[PDB]
Amino acid sequence: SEELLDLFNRQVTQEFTASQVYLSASIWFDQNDWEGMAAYMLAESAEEREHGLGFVDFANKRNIPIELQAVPAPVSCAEWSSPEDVWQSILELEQANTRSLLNLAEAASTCHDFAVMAFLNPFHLQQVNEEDKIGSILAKVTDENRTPGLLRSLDVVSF
Amino acid sequence: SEELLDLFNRQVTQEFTASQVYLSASIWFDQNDWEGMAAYMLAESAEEREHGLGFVDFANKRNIPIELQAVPAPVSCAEWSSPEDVWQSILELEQANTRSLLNLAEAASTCHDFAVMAFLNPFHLQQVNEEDKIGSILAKVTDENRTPGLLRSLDVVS
Amino acid sequence: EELLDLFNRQVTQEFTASQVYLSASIWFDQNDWEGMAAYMLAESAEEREHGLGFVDFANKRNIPIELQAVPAPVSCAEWSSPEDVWQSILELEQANTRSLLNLAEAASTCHDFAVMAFLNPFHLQQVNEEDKIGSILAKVTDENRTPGLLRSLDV
Amino acid sequence: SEELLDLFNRQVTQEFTASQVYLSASIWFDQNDWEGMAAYMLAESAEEREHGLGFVDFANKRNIPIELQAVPAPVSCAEWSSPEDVWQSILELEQANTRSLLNLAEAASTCHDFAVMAFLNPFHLQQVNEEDKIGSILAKVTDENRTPGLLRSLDVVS
Amino acid sequence: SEELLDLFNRQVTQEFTASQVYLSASIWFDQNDWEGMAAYMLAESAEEREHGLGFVDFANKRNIPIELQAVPAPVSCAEWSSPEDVWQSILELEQANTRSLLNLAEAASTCHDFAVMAFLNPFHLQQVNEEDKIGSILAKVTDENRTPGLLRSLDVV
Amino acid sequence: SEELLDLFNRQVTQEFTASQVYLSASIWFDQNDWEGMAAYMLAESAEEREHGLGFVDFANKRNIPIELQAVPAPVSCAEWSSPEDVWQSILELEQANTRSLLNLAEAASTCHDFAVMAFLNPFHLQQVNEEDKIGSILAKVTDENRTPGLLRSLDVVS
Ligand SMILES: [Zn+2]
Ligand SMILES: [Zn+2]
Ligand SMILES: [Zn+2]
Ligand SMILES: [Zn+2]
Ligand SMILES: [Zn+2]
Ligand SMILES: [Zn+2]
Ligand SMILES: [Zn+2]
Ligand SMILES: [Zn+2]
Ligand SMILES: [Zn+2]
Ligand SMILES: [Zn+2]
Ligand SMILES: [Zn+2]
Ligand SMILES: [Zn+2]
Ligand SMILES: [Zn+2]
Ligand SMILES: [Zn+2]
Ligand SMILES: [Zn+2]
Ligand SMILES: [Zn+2]
Ligand SMILES: [Zn+2]
Ligand SMILES: [Zn+2]
Ligand SMILES: [Zn+2]
Ligand SMILES: [Zn+2]
Ligand SMILES: [Zn+2]
Repeated sequence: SEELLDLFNRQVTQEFTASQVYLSASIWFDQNDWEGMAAYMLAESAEEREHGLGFVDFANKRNIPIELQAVPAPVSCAEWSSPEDVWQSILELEQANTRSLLNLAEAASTCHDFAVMAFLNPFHLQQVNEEDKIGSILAKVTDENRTPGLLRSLDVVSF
Repeated sequence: SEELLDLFNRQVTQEFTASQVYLSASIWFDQNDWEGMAAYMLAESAEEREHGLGFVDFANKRNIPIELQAVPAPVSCAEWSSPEDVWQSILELEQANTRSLLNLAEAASTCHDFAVMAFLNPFHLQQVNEEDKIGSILAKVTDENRTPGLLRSLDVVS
Repeated sequence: EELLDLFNRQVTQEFTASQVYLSASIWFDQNDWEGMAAYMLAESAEEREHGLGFVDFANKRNIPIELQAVPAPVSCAEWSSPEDVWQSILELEQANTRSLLNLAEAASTCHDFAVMAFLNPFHLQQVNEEDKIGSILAKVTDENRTPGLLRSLDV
Repeated sequence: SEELLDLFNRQVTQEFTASQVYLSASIWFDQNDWEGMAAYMLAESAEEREHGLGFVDFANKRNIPIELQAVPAPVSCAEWSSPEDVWQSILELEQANTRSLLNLAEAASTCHDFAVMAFLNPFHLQQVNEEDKIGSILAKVTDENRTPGLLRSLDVVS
Repeated sequence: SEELLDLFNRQVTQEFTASQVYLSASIWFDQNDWEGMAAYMLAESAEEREHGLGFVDFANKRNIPIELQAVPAPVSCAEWSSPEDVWQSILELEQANTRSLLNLAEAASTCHDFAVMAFLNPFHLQQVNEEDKIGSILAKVTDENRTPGLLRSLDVV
Repeated sequence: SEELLDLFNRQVTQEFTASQVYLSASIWFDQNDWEGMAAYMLAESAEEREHGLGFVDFANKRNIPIELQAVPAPVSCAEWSSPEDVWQSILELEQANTRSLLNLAEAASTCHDFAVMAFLNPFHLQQVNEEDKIGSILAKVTDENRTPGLLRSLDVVS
């Protein structure tokens, strides 16, 4: 059925888009001397690409034809002015990855596609851990940034 | 030297664009049961991604501002009907990557940007190896494909 | 020949920079920034190795070297905080980058491909050092906004 | 003496001429994307040069004056249009290296030069092994080349 | 251009010519019982051949057509009489090959051939180290040969 | 007090001055193809700089203000024309540095500065060893330089 095929392709695009947006965050961090937060975003960019590639591989195995779409330019970088803005956009990015996965799971449930649902399970649990972790980092950032220089003092350690 | 900063940015785009094209080739091979050619392309896709990241890292160190551009949808895949069409497209892709590196070096030379020229030196030599390698694979593919089934034999001898 | 002049001058620049890093190490130590002082001391040794590297290449290439005086560092009398020191160190490295580029430009006019090849790893090294220094100065300047917080990070 | 000193010098030229012909073959193979055959010819070029050096070293010990001659430009490479042509020329090169050693041994025998004859023994036996190996490769080449693409699938293997 | 391709092809001939001239030096040293110097020249003959093979390999990768030329017979050897004569010819051989590399780089530079320039960099630096090493052996040889027999000491390396 | 703190400050200049003059000797030897003597001088150059840095470190610890002075250009190198000239200058350099440490210890002695005197003890014993070592190399050099070529054939050994 075509909607499942459509949503499956859209997931690939969403993971590669997340990959670029994480890469954009690394660059912002780096240009602004937050080497540790830049390292973390770089590692996450590589991880989102791996998610994308796992969907491509599953799709190839299951005969779901994939046609790669444009990966848009990240644009939030234009307006980030502190680490708190960057981490807030990364949280929103991950909340969007979770919504597209839940959409995909909903369509497969409708279609009684037990294999796609089994395939998605570890991704549902990984988004739980990912949102939890970003939420935690954002809480620390917005707390420590209430004292000048304190946040920097902790890029240096943690990350 | 706005020209240099522009060519440096576009170089990131070209490496990430090549990564996507290699990924599209890996998908087309996979869908047509060329698993060995698919893993080869998938490896090259990750490697093009690493090149781009290496440009980004250098640009960050040298205060060359990077803004990531869209990576366009690959479109050669619509038209491939055999492994030879894919490998031909990958050859032309690398020849465009080579051209683009050489343009960027020309711009660096003109600016006397010696750091940029030194940074590019190993990429120039890498392109020489990459085109040679593809050229040789395309020669073998084009020869073996003259007998039905024989090319299939050598996907597996990989 | 401007190329020989400049090559012999690069030796002096490296040893000059070695002494400026040693001066920074002294100011840090005297003001109880041991971490920062350790760091400048290791960079002082490193500049000296760059100078020895130019002397060795020149000897091999028959570029006559005559050692000049190594000028006294002048910036230390003015430094009042770690920000002043790291700022002067950034300028010192910028000056050295400029001087390696002018050397490479003379070598390029003369078609001296060997000297150009010899300089390549130095050009790339300067890019990494200016980046590292810029990044440390950024942290210093941010952390110094809260009394005593910078100390937390030397240590 | 005379005849023996001249032939011993000529043998040095012959080994190094052979080294260069093998190198010409490696280049032709490489330019036409036969990497495995190319590697084999490169490995043989180095080994011919070693034979050459072995003669020089023996001559030096036995006070035979060596004057190094021009090593001629390889010319068969102008004519090669497939792998079979290259292997054929290599087989004929080795049959002439064999002739040259046998002629040397002949002059040594006449002069009753037992040390020279002892020195050449392993080379005569090595020529037997070389002509046999090349004959056998040329047989396989000319058999595989009867199906388009098949030869290529076996540069890749062997 | 014609020129850059002619020069690359010739550079192979240059490295193989240097290989034979080092072989000719080893032979002269061996015939004159300078075993240590003979072994040095023999190892340098192999290395020049490796340089030539390095150019051939690059040329194949880069589609620069190579046709091997004759490697001329070594000439200096007929007139060497003492180790100083040999070392001086070897220095001159190395100086010539440095000029031949700089001329190739210049041709590559005119054509904006960045790949050939990059490929050449380690060879330019290698020449600097070779000329230096030979110049220094030659200074020692011409100093020790002032006392009869003493230079036999350099040889027992 | 003033005189002691000044002499301590200027001991740093004397060590760094000695470092540069060793470096200059290493350059003269290298330029004249005495690589063995050049390596020896280079290593002593690094050692004189470590002695300087030992003074700086102790001064930092004992709150003796250090103001780094110009390190003078070495000038003996303009008149050196044989290895014996270089080694004789190096000997005078070390005798000068010994006198310079003894004066420092004498000022510390008048000041009852037991810490400085303890700090200096191993430097005094090091100067003894260095003078003896250089005296000994100089005697060998002067003796061997009586026969042309002979000194050369001992840079090579050592
Ligand atoms: Zn960075
Ligand atoms: Zn993650
Ligand atoms: Zn994901
Ligand atoms: Zn994610
Ligand atoms: Zn598959
Ligand atoms: Zn690759
Ligand atoms: Zn690339
Ligand atoms: Zn590529
Ligand atoms: Zn201290
Ligand atoms: Zn430096
Ligand atoms: Zn530096
Ligand atoms: Zn090849
Ligand atoms: Zn063989
Ligand atoms: Zn042979
Ligand atoms: Zn043979
Ligand atoms: Zn011998
Ligand atoms: Zn060479
Ligand atoms: Zn050479
Ligand atoms: Zn030297
Ligand atoms: Zn000392
Ligand atoms: Zn001393």
